[PDB]
Amino acid sequence: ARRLVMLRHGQTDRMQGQLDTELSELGRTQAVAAAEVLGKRQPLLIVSSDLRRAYDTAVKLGERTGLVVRVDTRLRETHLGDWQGLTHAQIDADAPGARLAWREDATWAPHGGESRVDVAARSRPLVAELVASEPEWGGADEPDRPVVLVAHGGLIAALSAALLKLPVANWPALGGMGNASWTQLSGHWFESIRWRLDVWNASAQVS
Amino acid sequence: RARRLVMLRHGQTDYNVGSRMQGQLDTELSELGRTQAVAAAEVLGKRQPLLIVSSDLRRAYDTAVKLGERTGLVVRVDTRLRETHLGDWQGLTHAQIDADAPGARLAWREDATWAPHGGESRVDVAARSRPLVAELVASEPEWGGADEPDRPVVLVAHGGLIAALSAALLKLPVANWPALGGMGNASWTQLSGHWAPGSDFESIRWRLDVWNASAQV
Repeated sequence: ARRLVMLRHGQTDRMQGQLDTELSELGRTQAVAAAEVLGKRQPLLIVSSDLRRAYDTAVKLGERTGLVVRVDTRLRETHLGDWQGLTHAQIDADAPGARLAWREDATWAPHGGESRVDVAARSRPLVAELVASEPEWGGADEPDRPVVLVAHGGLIAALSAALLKLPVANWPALGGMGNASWTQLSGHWFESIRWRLDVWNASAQVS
Repeated sequence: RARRLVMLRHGQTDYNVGSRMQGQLDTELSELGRTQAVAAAEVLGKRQPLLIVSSDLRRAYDTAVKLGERTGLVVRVDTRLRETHLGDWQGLTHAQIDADAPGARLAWREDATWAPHGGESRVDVAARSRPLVAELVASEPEWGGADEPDRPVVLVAHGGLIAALSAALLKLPVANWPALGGMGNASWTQLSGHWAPGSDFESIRWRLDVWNASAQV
């Protein structure tokens, strides 16, 4: 069994998407806490979104583990198109039912943005590459050491649902990840690997 | 228009039952399992539960009692929260089962309609426990109500039950129920049910908020 951990950063300084928002100082200390916790699981590898709220969180885990943090733009949050930088009120004022529809339809995207299906399509190949290129992952010697992806709430829900092979209609069953939270899937005996959900949205600040 | 439903799995059980599949066998908590119950009571108690309903099997009930003691609530017991009955596999180890019925145990995990002889499938477990949730929706107007909408109902039960009931409420097709993994010792899960006022039980849209987080925090 290959363990795959996905970590969502803490507090930041209104739709963000791929805008490059910063962690607050609280968010920075939450990254430290998350590093202390996830560091005890001894990660095999760390891959991070290039967006600083994710990357700055990953760097603390890298410092705790002595691992490099590989960066990969395929882990970027959903691009939210015209919504980016807008408040809920502003979006609701142009389309009263849009945010609701979005939440309930994994194929729906804001104008100029990505749907959950798009985000899964672009991120899923990263996981396949890792299965192919990291024989230690779930290998005989240290089978429990997890690959850690440091990313975003939208990405994590989309990619998890895709790996679990849920039908598209059921992808909205996965709620939103909180601040400094983690999720874990395990892949059991790429295409023939069967993934199951071990943990969804547990706090990473505490163990 | 959101109701929170928390499901709690107990901690470690008695040393003397070893690795046998438990199912509806009435096994007891270990000493550690008892201190884990107290830790979980502290954590879940801060959520201000509205109601606590528990399986009658001692490992769940004794855990629920600690939460009731800490919150000032009395624990309701519902036999529909019992773990899957494992039929002829109850009391047996993995090695015994695999020796007798090679390939069965692993295939069982991947088929929520399959049941060991004399036992229940995950579908059976969901079918018997889903009505409890519907009865609670119907009889507890405070649940998701105006005064304190976020106070959760807490079901204290078992891993197989929590996976089956959760999958059923989320309306996953049975072919996809094996996507939910196992619950650990002293762990919790939360679903949120979202609905339009005046709508029936089936129209409630459930979302998975948390799966298998530590309840000792």
